[PDB]
Amino acid sequence: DIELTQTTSSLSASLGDRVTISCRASQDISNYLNWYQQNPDGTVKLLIYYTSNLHSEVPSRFSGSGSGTDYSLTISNLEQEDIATYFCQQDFTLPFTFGGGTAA
Amino acid sequence: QVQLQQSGAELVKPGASVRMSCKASGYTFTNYNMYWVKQSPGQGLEWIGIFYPGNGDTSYNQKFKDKATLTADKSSNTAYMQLSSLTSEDSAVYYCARSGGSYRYDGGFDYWGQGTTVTV
Amino acid sequence: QVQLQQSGAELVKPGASVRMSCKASGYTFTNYNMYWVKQSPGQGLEWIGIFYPGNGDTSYNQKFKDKATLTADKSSNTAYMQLSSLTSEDSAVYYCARSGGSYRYDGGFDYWGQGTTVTV
Amino acid sequence: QVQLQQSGAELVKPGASVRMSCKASGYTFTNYNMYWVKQSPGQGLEWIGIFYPGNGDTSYNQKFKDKATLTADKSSNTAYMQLSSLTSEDSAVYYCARSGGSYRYDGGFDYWGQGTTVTV
Amino acid sequence: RDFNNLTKGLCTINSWHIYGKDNAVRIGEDSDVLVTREPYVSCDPDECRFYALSQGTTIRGKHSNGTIHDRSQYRALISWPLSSPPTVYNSRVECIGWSSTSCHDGKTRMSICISGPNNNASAVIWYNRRPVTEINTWARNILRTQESECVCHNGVCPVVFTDGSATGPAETRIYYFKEGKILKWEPLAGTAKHIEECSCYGERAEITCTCRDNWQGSNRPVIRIDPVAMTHTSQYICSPVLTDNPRPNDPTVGKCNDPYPGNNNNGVKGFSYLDGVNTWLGRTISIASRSGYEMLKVPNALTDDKSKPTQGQTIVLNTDWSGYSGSFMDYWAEGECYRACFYVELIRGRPKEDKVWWTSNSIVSMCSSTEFLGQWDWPDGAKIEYFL
Amino acid sequence: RDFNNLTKGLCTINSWHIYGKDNAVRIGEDSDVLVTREPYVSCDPDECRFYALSQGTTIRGKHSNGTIHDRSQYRALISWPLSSPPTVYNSRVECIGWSSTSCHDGKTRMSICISGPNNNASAVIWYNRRPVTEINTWARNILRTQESECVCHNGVCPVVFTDGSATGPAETRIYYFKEGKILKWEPLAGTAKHIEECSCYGERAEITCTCRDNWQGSNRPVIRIDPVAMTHTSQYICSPVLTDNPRPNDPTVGKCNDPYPGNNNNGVKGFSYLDGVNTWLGRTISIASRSGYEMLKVPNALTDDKSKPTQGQTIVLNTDWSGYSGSFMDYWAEGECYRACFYVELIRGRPKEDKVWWTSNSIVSMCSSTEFLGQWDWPDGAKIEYFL
Amino acid sequence: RDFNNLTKGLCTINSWHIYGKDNAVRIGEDSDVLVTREPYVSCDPDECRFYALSQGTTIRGKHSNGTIHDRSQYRALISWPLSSPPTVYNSRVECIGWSSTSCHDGKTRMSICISGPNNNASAVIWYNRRPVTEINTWARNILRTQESECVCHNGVCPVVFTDGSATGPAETRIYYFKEGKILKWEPLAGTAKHIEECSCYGERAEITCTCRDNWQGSNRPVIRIDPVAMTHTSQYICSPVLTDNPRPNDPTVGKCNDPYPGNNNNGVKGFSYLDGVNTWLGRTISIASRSGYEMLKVPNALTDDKSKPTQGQTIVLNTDWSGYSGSFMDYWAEGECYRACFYVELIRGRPKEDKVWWTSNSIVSMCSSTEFLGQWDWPDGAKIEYFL
Ligand SMILES: *[C@@H]1O[C@H](CO)[C@@H](O[C@@H]2O[C@H](CO)[C@@H](O[C@@H]3O[C@H](CO)[C@@H](O)[C@H](O[C@H]4O[C@H](CO)[C@@H](O)[C@H](O)[C@@H]4O[C@H]4O[C@H](CO)[C@@H](O)[C@H](O)[C@@H]4O[C@H]4O[C@H](CO)[C@@H](O)[C@H](O)[C@@H]4O)[C@@H]3O)[C@H](O)[C@H]2NC(C)=O)[C@H](O)[C@H]1NC(C)=O
Ligand SMILES: *[C@@H]1O[C@H](CO)[C@@H](O[C@@H]2O[C@H](CO)[C@@H](O[C@@H]3O[C@H](CO)[C@@H](O)[C@H](O[C@H]4O[C@H](CO)[C@@H](O)[C@H](O)[C@@H]4O[C@H]4O[C@H](CO)[C@@H](O)[C@H](O)[C@@H]4O[C@H]4O[C@H](CO)[C@@H](O)[C@H](O)[C@@H]4O)[C@@H]3O)[C@H](O)[C@H]2NC(C)=O)[C@H](O)[C@H]1NC(C)=O
Ligand SMILES: *[C@@H]1O[C@H](CO)[C@@H](O[C@@H]2O[C@H](CO)[C@@H](O[C@@H]3O[C@H](CO)[C@@H](O)[C@H](O[C@H]4O[C@H](CO)[C@@H](O)[C@H](O)[C@@H]4O[C@H]4O[C@H](CO)[C@@H](O)[C@H](O)[C@@H]4O[C@H]4O[C@H](CO)[C@@H](O)[C@H](O)[C@@H]4O)[C@@H]3O)[C@H](O)[C@H]2NC(C)=O)[C@H](O)[C@H]1NC(C)=O
Ligand SMILES: *[C@@H]1O[C@H](CO)[C@@H](O)[C@H](O)[C@H]1NC(C)=O
Ligand SMILES: *[C@@H]1O[C@H](CO)[C@@H](O)[C@H](O)[C@H]1NC(C)=O
Ligand SMILES: *[C@@H]1O[C@H](CO)[C@@H](O)[C@H](O)[C@H]1NC(C)=O
Ligand SMILES: *[C@H]1O[C@H](CO)[C@@H](O)[C@H](O)[C@H]1NC(C)=O
Ligand SMILES: *[C@H]1O[C@H](CO)[C@@H](O)[C@H](O)[C@H]1NC(C)=O
Ligand SMILES: *[C@H]1O[C@H](CO)[C@@H](O)[C@H](O)[C@H]1NC(C)=O
Ligand SMILES: [Ca+2]
Ligand SMILES: [Ca+2]
Ligand SMILES: [Ca+2]
Repeated sequence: DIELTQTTSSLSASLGDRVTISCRASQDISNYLNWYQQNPDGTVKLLIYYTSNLHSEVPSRFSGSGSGTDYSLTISNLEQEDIATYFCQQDFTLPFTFGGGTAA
Repeated sequence: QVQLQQSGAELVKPGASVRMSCKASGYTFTNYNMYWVKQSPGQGLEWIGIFYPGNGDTSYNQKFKDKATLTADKSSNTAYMQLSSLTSEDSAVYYCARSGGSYRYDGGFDYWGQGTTVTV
Repeated sequence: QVQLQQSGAELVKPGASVRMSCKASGYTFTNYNMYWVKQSPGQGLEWIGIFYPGNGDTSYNQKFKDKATLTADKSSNTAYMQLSSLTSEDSAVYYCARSGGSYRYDGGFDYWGQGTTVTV
Repeated sequence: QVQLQQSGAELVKPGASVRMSCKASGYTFTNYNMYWVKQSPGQGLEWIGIFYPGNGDTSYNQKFKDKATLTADKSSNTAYMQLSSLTSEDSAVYYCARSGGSYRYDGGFDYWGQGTTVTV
Repeated sequence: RDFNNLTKGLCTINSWHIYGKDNAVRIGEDSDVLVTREPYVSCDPDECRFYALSQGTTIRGKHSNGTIHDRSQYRALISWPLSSPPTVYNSRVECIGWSSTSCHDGKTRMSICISGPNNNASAVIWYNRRPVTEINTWARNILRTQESECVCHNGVCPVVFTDGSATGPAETRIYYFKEGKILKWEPLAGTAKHIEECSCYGERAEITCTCRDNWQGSNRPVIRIDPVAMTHTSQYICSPVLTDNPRPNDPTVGKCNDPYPGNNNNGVKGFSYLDGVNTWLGRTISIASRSGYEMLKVPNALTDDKSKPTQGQTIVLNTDWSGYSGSFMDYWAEGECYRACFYVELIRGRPKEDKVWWTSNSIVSMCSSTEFLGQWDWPDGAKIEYFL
Repeated sequence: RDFNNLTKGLCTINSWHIYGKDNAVRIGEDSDVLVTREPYVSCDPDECRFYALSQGTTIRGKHSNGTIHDRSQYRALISWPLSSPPTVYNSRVECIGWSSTSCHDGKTRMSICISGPNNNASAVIWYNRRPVTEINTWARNILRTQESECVCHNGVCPVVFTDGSATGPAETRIYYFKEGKILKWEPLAGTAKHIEECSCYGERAEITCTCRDNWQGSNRPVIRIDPVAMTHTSQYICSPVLTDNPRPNDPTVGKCNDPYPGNNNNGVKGFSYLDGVNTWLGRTISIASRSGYEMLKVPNALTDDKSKPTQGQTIVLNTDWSGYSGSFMDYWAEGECYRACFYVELIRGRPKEDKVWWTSNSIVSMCSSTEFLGQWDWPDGAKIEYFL
Repeated sequence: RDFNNLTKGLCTINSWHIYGKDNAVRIGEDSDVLVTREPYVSCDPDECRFYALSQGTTIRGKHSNGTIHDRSQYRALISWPLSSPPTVYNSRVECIGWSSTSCHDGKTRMSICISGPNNNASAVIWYNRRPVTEINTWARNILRTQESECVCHNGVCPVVFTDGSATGPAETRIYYFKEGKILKWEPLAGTAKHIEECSCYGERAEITCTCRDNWQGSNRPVIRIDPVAMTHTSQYICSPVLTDNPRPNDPTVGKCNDPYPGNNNNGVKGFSYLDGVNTWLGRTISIASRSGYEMLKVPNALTDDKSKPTQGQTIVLNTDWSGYSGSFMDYWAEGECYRACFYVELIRGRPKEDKVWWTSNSIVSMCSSTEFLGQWDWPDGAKIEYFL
């Protein structure tokens, strides 16, 4: 019911850049937002869980912030490994809903 | 480490019923919510449901209620998924994830499987 | 519309036992009293008994008590009749009728069957 | 008089399980504590346990708890002993004795058997 | 005796000790126990007992199949000795119905049983084991009552009924009875949009009810009834620590006068003791189904939209099925303050355990200690495989 | 206490609410319930209970086979807590017999049990759980009594017995007892040709009995006994709305002092509250067998030979087996008028359900509301296939 | 009534007559008896009853498997009519736990139930069927109490608890309660190194307790509590006639203030009446397991380190399983001295009879005669093969 609108379908940036992907939910999801990185070879990894919390082994150059309904994924220093699609997802209430994702 | 060994691809006609596997390892299978997602080219990542090994509790995204049926084998530490009355619209890469907060419903899906493509 | 498909004629010797059918259609078999009449050339129309699908209730004209035995198949929507220890005196055209007042005992026999001649 | 007919010698490999016999005679098998000793060249006479025919009560020297298992056949008036997962260290002459004080735990072992050598 | 007056306040709630446990389903494997649900605990001046809706069947009886069905002509409000199972041989049938409530008023006891078609329900009120007053359905849609005991002050026992959509706006009414007769009734007021299954307790001349807003609210509505002036009002528990089930994950600031958004048209009956710093909320561990059961102390939980647990106590583990929970106190016990208590319905069978056709429950009831006692989990304890 | 006096009149009868239901046959599938029949409801100053003739057997017991038989040395009048099943463990045997009646008189309770060969029957009268008086068969042919409770005014409990042909003219006698002893007895008088199984109630110093004319009448005979002068009289209910079973289809004008022609030598025990416009008759829905059960309000039904229903209430649907029905009131309840009540015997097994060798029953008892309450059907609720 | 005072002394003990026997396991083969253990006998001013820890299961029920386990959330202290089996239908649950004690104080009754994790146990005290006081574990290791009744003088009921290693030095405390509230508590004193499972009786204003030194002593420790000054002390029974089980063979001179060496970290609950020449000790016939049961009269057994039997009486033969044994007296019976009494727990099933998965018991309770009565053995009487 809570739609996650992952703005900006695709992204373009040079290596070394700071990038910010936005995920605005339909309802105040209360910081219960997540970020997943799906590598070109299908593999998905949990980047940031609960708005700003970093997951195990996650590259420190991955910042996570936001509040209410608007959240943001920020990759400080872009690297080739960072060329993937990014999905946001909320766990404020069942059913878990994912965002459209964004390929950068 | 934790690992999620899913099954191999499936090719099949309508009306049928494929049944996936997700083999746990690197953790106590019994202490975590096993979720099941459906990444569909066109419908993105959709959540189907949860199955909890500890007590067999389950819940399905209402949407996939009649199609999916979650079960598990505590013996082999493996979660299963079974889609019924297949159609081309159920063709996609089915993933299995683990709960960030074990038995709780939060903390993101900390570990996923490599998917299991069904083709109708 | 309502219809009562009875069985075909029967030819047989004494002491035997024929068993008729009356297939319901065009109404809820369960909501009506199925009566069974015996039109005998010489004894006119005599009433044998009632069988009610809803709860299997039955009653027989005392006269035909020992001869007739009413039963039914709610599944196939069919009432049956079984006469025992046949004799030439039980030769006649057996009809099946429906109640005018459904479960009640009034309203006449609104629908009948074409009969089922037994010959001994 | 009283007599204790034990079984014959046993030769066997490790991991196995031999099962001795001690046949009572000259007294009421049911009224006495049947003890079982292990005279080992090097460990002297060690007591394994007691089995009482009257009610099947048993007790084992803690040491032999997992190795020995006492049972009996009141029918044939015979006590049995069964050592499990044999080893060379269980090679010895196994004796069976009767209680000096019948059902009580005192009075010495008034009657013994000629032993039953196990060789691993 | 003489009409009882809620004259004392609540005791300091420091922990909870066991009070009673029927172990009904385990003993039900080999005994003539009755299929029941919607239980509750309730006292007399001389004894507290167990209350629940029987199904006109034993667990191990062929009619236990289907017992997942809430209403039938086969249910009866029945009571039995505390901590014993609802046996066929030892239960007192209070009245006939599929919804009920009951309370002793100091002199005698009032029991209410609703029963009938969904669109023609009736509320027959008994007083001192005799039927006294009848209340027909007002909104012609499942007239239901508390599924818990009521509370009386000076012969006045207010009871809260609801009639109408569970899924939406219904007609909720506080009735005020005395010796079996209505004194007055009034429309649910305050800021509670929907109200069902009220858990009520009394303290210092005033009854409070943590109910279940089934429609939209995932924080519970609260009705404070003044038994003497005969007026009530309603609001929601301000705490961000949500207690309905299903419910959203705990947010950081709650909502005090509006349903807490997240999950709709569903919930479960729960209670709570709102006593300022002396406040404890009860909830299922999971946000998804009726499993687990905890008691959290969330000071000023009612008024404080930012109140969080300060202490806790686990009742049923997340791995074990729990369910409806309520409040009751022995208003006739020796002491300087009322010792709050509660029970937890522990359901077995359908729908979580479909390898059996019955649904039934066990009861585990706890009471407050001023001492900080050590915790333990109290599960139903039945191996469902023994029933196949 | 003190001898009770029927001092109040009947309450306005607007609808009927449930009072009690034992659900005995369902619970009987997996519990030690007793085979019974000819039940009835009856109160004490302190409690109302269930009454019926047990068969010295459990339903699920091998002796339940044959229980379609009315009389044996194995029957006992037994009573049990209201709405509980007649369990082996909880029934009080009142006396021994195959026909009975019982009533509390305000101080204690009188129970009568008849038993013995058909042509040598005896009526032993108990008073305060002690046998007091004996009445031997007068016409040497099945001495039977009410199969319902009696009614006492100032210690006087009139009871109506019958001895002789069911199929024809018998010797019916009204006995007038006091503390277990006969005060007088007198031959059935009035215009009732045959009388059996009297359903009696009291109101304003006078007892009325709707009985069962088994011989020819398909409208019931009525005996109004004056407990103080000790005289009675008899007549038939004038209404064209026939109530026996089997019975002819409803005619347009009834007969007041003669049996209503149509069906002979058969019927069933039923009751009725004849209170002018406050009149309700009870009957089986079918004219053919004992199935279904309705309560129709036929104003001046007794006196008016053209009275028809004005209102109704369905008790048991036509699809469900019903049976013997009677009256009783809690003559000791708080109030300004007597709240009429009744029960309905719901028989299962032989003869309608021959896939089982037992015949037994369940009870469902209803009581008047002044409110117009919504109806529901109350069936026995047992799946006879569970017993095969 | 009025607080009871132990004002009389012990009667001359010449023999023992039977008092009560439940025969629970035999009747348990075909009836809904409950799995129990740690029983005991205890009186009210109006009746004595049976007490034991139930297991939330019937013997013949699938949950009886595992019942060799001492503690679970499934145990309850339950009581039932004297000499009847602990049936599901007739037992009163006193409280919830896996360790308990209880005693009437002349006015009402105090029951204590301990329950919970081994390292977070609680002692909830009930008084007149209401929970009153809570005592949390002090040494965080299996808080256990008497497994026998207590004894009260003038409203004062001293109770002895233990918390800590069974295998070694624990924290034993004598609590002194009054109307459910602690008056004071004090550390076990005297020369008893370990104390568990106290069998206590009162006579002439003083309570004595033969307990079980589990650690090293094969002669029992003894605590004499003075209910009025509220002080106690402890010592061992001097007799060479050892009474624990397991125990060494009888030596020729005992030890009065030190555990009697021979067998360690094991024993069983037993009692004794130390009354000078009026002294009788109870023991299992075997030194090896809990089988058999005798009562030996060993004059000045307590003080005399060379006291030997002078007379005896066999209770259970060596061939039959016995077990925990305790004391109790009907302190409200008509007479000039207290008639000492006892019971013997007779266990069946695991561990001696492993052909069944349950462990349970039967009770046989005896009382003193001044007459020299003829003896008989009282076994449980169940053929364990009937249960396979
Ligand atoms: C002997 O007994 C004593 C006495 O019982 C034991 O000590 C007690 O130990 C208890 C547990 O260790 C302790 O309770 C806890 O107290 C803290 C506050 O001090 C409280 O926060 C704890 O509660 C949170 O954590 C538990 C799990 O431990 C949760 O189940 C609980 O609901 C609370 O968490 C959820 O809600 C919070 C509030 O909104 C959230 O912020 C939090 O993250 C969490 O959220 C998730 O879970 C929810 C469902 O579980 C879900 O709805 C939500 O959306 C999230 O998914 C807990 O109550 C007692 O303080 C302590 N008692 C005393 C007197 O000291 C002692 O251990 C025993 N001794 C031994 C030796 O074993
Ligand atoms: C919520 O609850 C309320 C309160 O209960 C419900 O309202 C009630 O609705 C009842 C049924 O709709 C209604 O009862 C009826 O009242 C009328 C008079 O106003 C009465 O005539 C009706 O009785 C006749 O019809 C029924 C079937 O409906 C028969 O079973 C009954 O015996 C009566 O019929 C027979 O006898 C007559 C008299 O001699 C004959 O003339 C008639 O034709 C019929 O004869 C045949 O049947 C007999 C056997 O069935 C047989 O012996 C005879 O020979 C013929 O074969 C019925 O009593 C209540 O008036 C009404 N109550 C109130 C307070 O308004 C409401 O519906 C519920 N609400 C919802 C929303 O469902
Ligand atoms: C009708 O009824 C009457 C009344 O009941 C019957 O008369 C009674 O008969 C009883 C038995 O014949 C008798 O009891 C005995 O009394 C003597 C003392 O006078 C007492 O010593 C006896 O007790 C010893 O012997 C029994 C076996 O008989 C033992 O079980 C018991 O424990 C005592 O023995 C053990 O302890 C002693 C003390 O330390 C040791 O020195 C002794 O050797 C023995 O030791 C071993 O056994 C222990 C375990 O069993 C073990 O721990 C230890 O290490 C050793 O292994 C016995 O109590 C009553 O005196 C008598 N009553 C009366 C009023 O006269 C009468 O027979 C019945 N009538 C008929 C006609 O049958
Ligand atoms: C319960 O009843 C349903 C039909 O109402 C049937 O499908 C199911 O098998 C029944 N359960 C058993 C054990 O017979
Ligand atoms: C009942 O008894 C009759 C004979 O009295 C026998 O024919 C019938 O089979 C019996 N019923 C059963 C279940 O045995
Ligand atoms: C008792 O349970 C154990 C497992 O807890 C199992 O091995 C044993 O066979 C059970 N007993 C029976 C009769 O099933
Ligand atoms: C308390 O409530 C009112 C206050 O005046 C009084 O009349 C009633 O009897 C009181 N009852 C008790 C038991 O205190
Ligand atoms: C009513 O009946 C008579 C009338 O005088 C009287 O003697 C009797 O005691 C009365 N009893 C009661 C309870 O009114
Ligand atoms: C005995 O104990 C004290 C002694 O003065 C006394 O107050 C108490 O009431 C007495 N009770 C009885 C029943 O003797
Ligand atoms: Ca909700
Ligand atoms: Ca007739
Ligand atoms: Ca010891």
